[PDB]
Amino acid sequence: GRVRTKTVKRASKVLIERFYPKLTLDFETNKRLTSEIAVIQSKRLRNKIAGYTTHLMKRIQKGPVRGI
Amino acid sequence: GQSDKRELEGEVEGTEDAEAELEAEAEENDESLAELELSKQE
Amino acid sequence: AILSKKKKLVADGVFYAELNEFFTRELAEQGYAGVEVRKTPSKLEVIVKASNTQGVLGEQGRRIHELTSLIVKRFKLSPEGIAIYAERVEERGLSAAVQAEALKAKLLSGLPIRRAAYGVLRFAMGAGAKGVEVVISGKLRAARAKSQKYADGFMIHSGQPTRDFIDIAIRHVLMRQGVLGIKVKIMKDPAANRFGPRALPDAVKIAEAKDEDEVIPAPTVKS
Amino acid sequence: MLIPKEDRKKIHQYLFQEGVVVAKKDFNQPKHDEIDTRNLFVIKALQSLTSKGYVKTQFSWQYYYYTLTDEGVEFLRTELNIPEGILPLTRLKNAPAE
Amino acid sequence: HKIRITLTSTKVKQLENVSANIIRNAAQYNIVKKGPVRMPTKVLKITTRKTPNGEGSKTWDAYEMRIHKRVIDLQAPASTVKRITQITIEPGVDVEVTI
RNA sequence: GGCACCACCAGGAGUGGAGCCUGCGGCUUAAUUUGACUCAACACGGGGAAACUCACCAGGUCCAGACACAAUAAGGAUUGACAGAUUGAGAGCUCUUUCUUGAUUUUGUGGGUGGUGGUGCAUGGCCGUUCUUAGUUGGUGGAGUGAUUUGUCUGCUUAAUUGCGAUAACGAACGAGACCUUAACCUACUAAAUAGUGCUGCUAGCAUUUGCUGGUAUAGUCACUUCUUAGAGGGACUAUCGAUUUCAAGUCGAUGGAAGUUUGAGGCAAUAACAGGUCUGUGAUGCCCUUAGACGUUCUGGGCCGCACGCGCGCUACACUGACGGAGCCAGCGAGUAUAAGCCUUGGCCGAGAGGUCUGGGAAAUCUUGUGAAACUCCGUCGUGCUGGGGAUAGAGCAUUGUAAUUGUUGCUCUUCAACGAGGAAUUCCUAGUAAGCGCAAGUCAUCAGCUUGCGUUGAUUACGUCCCUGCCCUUUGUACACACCG
Ligand SMILES: [Mg+2]
Ligand SMILES: [Mg+2]
Ligand SMILES: [Mg+2]
Ligand SMILES: [Mg+2]
Ligand SMILES: [Mg+2]
Ligand SMILES: [Mg+2]
Ligand SMILES: [Mg+2]
Ligand SMILES: [Mg+2]
Ligand SMILES: [Mg+2]
Ligand SMILES: [Mg+2]
Ligand SMILES: [Mg+2]
Ligand SMILES: [Mg+2]
Ligand SMILES: [Mg+2]
Ligand SMILES: [Mg+2]
Ligand SMILES: [Mg+2]
Ligand SMILES: [Mg+2]
Ligand SMILES: [Mg+2]
Ligand SMILES: [Mg+2]
Ligand SMILES: [Mg+2]
Ligand SMILES: [Mg+2]
Ligand SMILES: [Mg+2]
Ligand SMILES: [Mg+2]
Ligand SMILES: [Mg+2]
Ligand SMILES: [Mg+2]
Ligand SMILES: [Mg+2]
Ligand SMILES: [Mg+2]
Ligand SMILES: [Mg+2]
Ligand SMILES: [Mg+2]
Ligand SMILES: [Mg+2]
Ligand SMILES: [Mg+2]
Ligand SMILES: [Mg+2]
Ligand SMILES: [Mg+2]
Ligand SMILES: [Mg+2]
Ligand SMILES: [Mg+2]
Ligand SMILES: [Mg+2]
Ligand SMILES: [Mg+2]
Ligand SMILES: [Mg+2]
Repeated sequence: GRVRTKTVKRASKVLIERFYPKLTLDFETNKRLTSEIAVIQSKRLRNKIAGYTTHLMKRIQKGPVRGI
Repeated sequence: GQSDKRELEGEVEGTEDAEAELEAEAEENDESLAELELSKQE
Repeated sequence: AILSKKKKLVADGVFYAELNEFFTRELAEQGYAGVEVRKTPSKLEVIVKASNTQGVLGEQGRRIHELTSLIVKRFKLSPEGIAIYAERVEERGLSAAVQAEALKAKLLSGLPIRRAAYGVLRFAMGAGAKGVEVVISGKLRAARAKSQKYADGFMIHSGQPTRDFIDIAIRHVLMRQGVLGIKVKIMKDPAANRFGPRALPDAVKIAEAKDEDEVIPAPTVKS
Repeated sequence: MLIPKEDRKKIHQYLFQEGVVVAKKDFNQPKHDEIDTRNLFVIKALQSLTSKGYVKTQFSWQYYYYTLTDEGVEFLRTELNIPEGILPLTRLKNAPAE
Repeated sequence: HKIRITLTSTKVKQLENVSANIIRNAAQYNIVKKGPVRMPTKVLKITTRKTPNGEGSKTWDAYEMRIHKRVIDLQAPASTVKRITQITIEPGVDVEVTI
């Protein structure tokens, strides 16, 4: 399965509560953005966090999401 | 220390050894050819 | 003689393994921590790290002099080709080798485990370790053998980071009733790591919001 | 042990004058490389000295590390009949290094 | 001369620092260089049984020893090349110079 | 309730049936050393034992019994010994025999020491297993007098206590995941005479059209990094779009993509636990036993292989989707030496072979080596026949290793050519470069691989589901158990 974990779900939604205007709907742009926002030790996790933040951002434009 | 004592004591007694030893050792840190005689047989 | 690249580097490792064990049995009473083999031109610098550098370089540095001669004579080294130095352990509380022998030296003195065990739990934390866990296994005035774990602070167990932030020391303790086996697992604080990673892989440090400034409609400040 | 008197001597002017001796644990080796006698003689000769507190014995990786105690130097002073003519070599006080 | 320097070690960062530092020192000094040449790394593999005894499921350890070898050719007199070796001494990497 | 090819379904390959290899039991034995007995004992102790190994058996040596004493002792305490006898032995082991050495040493006391001797039911360490299943824990808050409990859950989802969600809980930690190694991508960087290429010198063969195949080239003092190597990075996050879902976690399809099963595979791996196995790995160990006619150690010879029998891991096969006979001819993982005690070994020459010999290269991306491997493919012979399938058992002969091959170490030649005609009840492993074949390298190794650890070549059928069997996990429940049902 492709179930994201808690270290990525809570870390992804904290990005939204603090840096929503600078965020976007593009994974490539978000992945580059998160390299200067969070200190992530590994590249795969940076892409994983940015890939879930983009999914949440894409979902907020359809209405308010819970926990952010 | 399976007794009700010595884990109570063992705990408080364990800490006075180390706490005394970091400081004691931190004090330790503050002051930061014999065959010649047989050749004389010549 | 003529030795291959594969067979020389393994031999260099074997030389390290045998030399280090020589110091562990001989310098057990002086809190021997580890040995560093620094190759250099025309000399072979070896740095031994021990809690007590008085037991080694004692009585006019006789032991270190009488100890460097035993290595030239066993490895066929030129008398000038090796130089041995004795160095103090920087953080005695964070070195599990010193802590296990010291614990062994306390258990061997008849001291109770809790005063002795909590002496390494608090000494490790007092030095600033992120976590520490001690297992003592063996027989004590009873025919049946037992083991006890003493944890403290934060300890990680799985994956590569255990290879980076944890050092381990196993010591057999020779008692009149049997053998006591001690394992002293000390996790150093990754923040203090100075060459490899300085944090755990899943530690995410999100920056703070730099916003909430006041924007005025549209001037330009020249110079 | 049956050691010839002369061969026992050579073991003593090597364990004195470089007062440490290393001997591999092989009993049938003809010559311990640095003391021209049987290798077995070196192990057993110093086993007597370590039996009466004249040498420390350490064993690691099938090798013997014999070192002469300060208490043993005075005894060889009287058996080799040497005078207090200097230090062996490991007591010459070359001093450590910093 | 044409002098070849052969570099071997178990860990690559210190070997590569020495490799880059010598080329760097071979750069401000106007010395023509060839390298570094990366030899195929050698994986020294030893596969033992886990059990000291012979009981349990037959489980095996697989130990490894990476050996990396690089050779750099420098075209300079032997006196010049040798003093670079002592400037760039690193404990892990051993150096042999052959003409 | 849930999960799982060490469970099943749909299937594949099989095993169990034969011969033989090997391990175990049994029987035998002078000894046939021993540990292990469901999974988690039985090609396992890296255990492929001629000697050694070795612990077993029949015999024979040595002290390598330190050290404090006491005795003896220079008018010599004691050690080696030619020759004959003795012995398996050119062991002065011992006996006749007198030489030699010289306080090292001989006898008693204590004390040692060494044990593949006993005890894994005294232990350390290590390892296996529950289990790599998904489980474990505290802070604050709520409940209870308390031990405790909630958090840790009806439901959905995932490989997962992993997430959505519900919520007297809130917010967290270990484990899982992250992490690390490896395999697959990079005409984008960095270079490479130990990698490769185009041009160019010089050069060969064939048709002459200026072309097609080569050799040579460590001075052509060339160019380049696609293939090759490896360091710094990039790249995938299920990306985009459709469906379903509490519109949540997610799942399934497409498109793009090197990669969309956690991208494939592994490494590490929690809290405790088992009288699980190892004192036969250790100069790791406590205690017990032995310690000079040894249970120490060593030498010679035998045994661990012994054969009415039962069982397990396997290898060959029962043929034609095949055997031979020629011909074609492609990998990947690796290893490799000196005054040794002898490494990988091309090339030439002998030899039917096995193998021998003479030279040379390589401590290695350089040489062995493109390891020109085998299945495989082509052309023939064979023609359903225990037949040219199968190659046991055995006779005779030739070489190799080794001090030593007898109870054939192994290889080669001719002859002999057995069961076996696809295997009962049962039962094992397995979902993609996977299964199955097919070989090769490394380990053991003086010699021997039907064994393991890996690697590549050819390359599928069938699910992609379930709790019917089997095992495990969770909840509820009962308990007179808590040394916890081996109660
Ligand atoms: Mg973790
Ligand atoms: Mg993990
Ligand atoms: Mg260790
Ligand atoms: Mg479940
Ligand atoms: Mg469920
Ligand atoms: Mg379900
Ligand atoms: Mg199981
Ligand atoms: Mg089954
Ligand atoms: Mg079936
Ligand atoms: Mg078969
Ligand atoms: Mg039997
Ligand atoms: Mg038997
Ligand atoms: Mg024998
Ligand atoms: Mg024995
Ligand atoms: Mg047990
Ligand atoms: Mg499993
Ligand atoms: Mg509470
Ligand atoms: Mg609970
Ligand atoms: Mg849950
Ligand atoms: Mg390239
Ligand atoms: Mg484990
Ligand atoms: Mg069992
Ligand atoms: Mg053991
Ligand atoms: Mg056997
Ligand atoms: Mg098996
Ligand atoms: Mg054929
Ligand atoms: Mg190849
Ligand atoms: Mg026939
Ligand atoms: Mg045939
Ligand atoms: Mg052969
Ligand atoms: Mg082999
Ligand atoms: Mg085997
Ligand atoms: Mg399924
Ligand atoms: Mg399903
Ligand atoms: Mg069921
Ligand atoms: Mg009832
Ligand atoms: Mg009761």
